[PDB]
Amino acid sequence: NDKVRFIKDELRLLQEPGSYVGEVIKIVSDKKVLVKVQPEGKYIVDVAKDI
Amino acid sequence: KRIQSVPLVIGQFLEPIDQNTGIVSSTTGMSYVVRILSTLDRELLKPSMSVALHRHSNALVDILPPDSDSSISVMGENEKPDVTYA
Amino acid sequence: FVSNSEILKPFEKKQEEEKKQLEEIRGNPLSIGTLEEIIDDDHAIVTSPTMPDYYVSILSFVDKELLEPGCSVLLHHKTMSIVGVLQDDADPMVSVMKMDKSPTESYSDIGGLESQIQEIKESVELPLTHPELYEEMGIKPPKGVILYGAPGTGKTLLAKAVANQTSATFLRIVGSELIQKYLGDGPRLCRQIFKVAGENAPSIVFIDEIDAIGTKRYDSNSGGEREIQRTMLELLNQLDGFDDRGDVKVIMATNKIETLDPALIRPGRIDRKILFENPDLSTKKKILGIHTSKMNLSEDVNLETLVTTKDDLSGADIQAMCTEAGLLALRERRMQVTAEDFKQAKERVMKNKVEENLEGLY
Repeated sequence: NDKVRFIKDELRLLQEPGSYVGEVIKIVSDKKVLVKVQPEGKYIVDVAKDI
Repeated sequence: KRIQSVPLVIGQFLEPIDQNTGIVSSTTGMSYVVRILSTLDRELLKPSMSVALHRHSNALVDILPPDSDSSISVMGENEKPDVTYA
Repeated sequence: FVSNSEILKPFEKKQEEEKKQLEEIRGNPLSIGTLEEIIDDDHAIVTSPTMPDYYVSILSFVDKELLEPGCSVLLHHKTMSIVGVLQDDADPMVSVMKMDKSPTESYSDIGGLESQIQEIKESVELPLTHPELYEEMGIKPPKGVILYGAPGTGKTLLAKAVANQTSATFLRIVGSELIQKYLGDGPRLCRQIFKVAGENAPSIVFIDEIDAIGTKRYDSNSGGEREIQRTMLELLNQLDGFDDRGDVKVIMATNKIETLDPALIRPGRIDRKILFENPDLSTKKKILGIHTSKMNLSEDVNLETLVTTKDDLSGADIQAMCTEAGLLALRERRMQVTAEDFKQAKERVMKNKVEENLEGLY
C-alpha cells in the first residue's frame, strides 16, 4: 500500500526543478553560507534549519 | 515512467548519495541532484553511465544502455581490414 | 530604567525595524563579482565569475573610499544591485608572506658579533622602538643596510634577532624568486611585495642571498636580456618612485654584491654599509660557549683548547663542529659528549665542509 502512495506522489518530485551543486567556502555570523558552484560563480545563501 | 516521453535531456551519472537519489551532470554543464525513478536501480547503472533527464525539471528518467555515441569511433571498425601485416 | 528607555530602547527598536528590510535586500543567492570603476553619480560596474556586464547604482552598507578597482563586492539576484563591499578575511591573500610567528630568537645566540650587532640595531630597531630620537633630531632615518661578507659570518641570524624585539611585520624573501618563467611577471611580482607589506604595519622587506641575474645556466625560466632590465629596475623604483613615510625598511644581503648592478643600491637611501670578517681566538671562545650552553659536555673537554685548534673558521663552522660532535654521541647515546667526539668532528669539518679558498696568496 505504501508503494502505491510513494509512486503516485513521485510526480511532484519529478516535476520539482531539483537542486544545484556547490561547495562551502566561508561562513559569517548571520547564518549565511557561501556556496561556490563549479560552473557558475559564488553565492551566499541561508543554511538549513536542521543543522 | 512514461510521463517523460519524447522531451528528454541526455545526462551523465556521477556518484551515489542517498537511496533512490543521485547526482547527475547533463551536456549543458549544469549539474543537478535529483531523485532516482522507482523503476530504475542503482545496481543496474555504472558510475560513468549516461542517463536521461527532463527538459525543465531535469529529473532522472531512464538508464541508457552502455553504448556511448559521442563522436569519432562511434560504433566500430568500418572497412578497416584492407591490408595485412606482411 | 529611565536612561535605558531613552538610549537602548530607541536604538534597538530601529535596529529591529531595519533588519526586516534586510530580508528583501541581503536575502537571495547574493551573487558576487569584481568591481570595475566608480563615478560621482553613485554607479559602478561589476563582473561576476560568469563574466556578465552590469551597470547599477551604489546602495547602502558601502563607502566611496572602500570601493577600489579590483576588489570584491556583493550583488543581488533579481534586482542585480550591489548590496555592499565584502572585505577579504583570513589573512591578506597570500599566506607565504612570512608573517613571523616569532619563535623568539634572542641576541644571546648571535653574541660575539656585538661590534657589528649594534650597527644594524641603530639604523633598524632604534627608529622602530624609539622613533622620538630621529623625529626630534630632524634627520631622516635610513631605509635599511646592505650586508657583505664571506659565507658563515651569521648574516642570516643578524636580521632575524632584530625583528624579534621590534614585534612588527618582517619579511624573508629568497633572491631567486625575483625572476619567473613567464615574460612580464617578474616586475609584476616585485610590485605586490612592497604593496601588501606597506599597507599593514611598519614592515621590513628583507631579501636574503640574492643570486638574481648572474651565472644563469637556466634552461626553463630564462627570459633573455629583457627580464634583466625589467626585474632589477623595478626594485630600484620602489626605493625611489614609490612614496613612503619611512615605515618600510629594505635590507639586502648575499655572499657577493659585486655581481649585482650597483645602480640598484642607490646609496642615498641606504647610508649604512656593514661588512664581515673572520672572528679571532677571543670571539670564538664566546661563540663556542653559546652552542655548548644547552649541550652536556664531559669534564675532559676544554673550551679554550677547541678554540685554539680552530684555524680560518667562520661562525657557521663553529656550530658545524658542535652538531657533528652531537651526532657522534647520539650514535652511542651518551648524555655528556666526551673528548673523543670533538677530535673526530674537527677532522671532518676541515676536510669536506671547509675547502681551501681560491684566494691562494701568501
